[PDB]
Amino acid sequence: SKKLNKKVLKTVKKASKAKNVKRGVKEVVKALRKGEKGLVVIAGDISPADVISHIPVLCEDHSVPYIFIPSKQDLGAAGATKRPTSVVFIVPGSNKKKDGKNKEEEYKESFNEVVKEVQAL
Repeated sequence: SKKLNKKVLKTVKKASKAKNVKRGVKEVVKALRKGEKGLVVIAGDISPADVISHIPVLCEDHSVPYIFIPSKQDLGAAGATKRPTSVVFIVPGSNKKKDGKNKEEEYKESFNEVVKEVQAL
């Protein structure tokens, strides 16, 4: 499992600089509302009744790909090292990068893997 958080934090961290991640309650509701979602990164260290209640609700409602990562360094380095949070929503979307020679390849792959795994489990 330890490796999971690694590969995960790495994927999101890479996309974070590629403008593919969206943190903040606002970005969350918007990602699930506009349909522009990807991976719900939750801070294992910070998770109030809000996330603990929305987790089973949003999951049992639509079953969105939500993952947890107990590591402030990760959640922060992914969302914003300067302004870290506990609720983040990744959005691996690329039009040209999809078929272009970019990190999107390994990124999307590794991401879809970790994400899919979290959903199934």
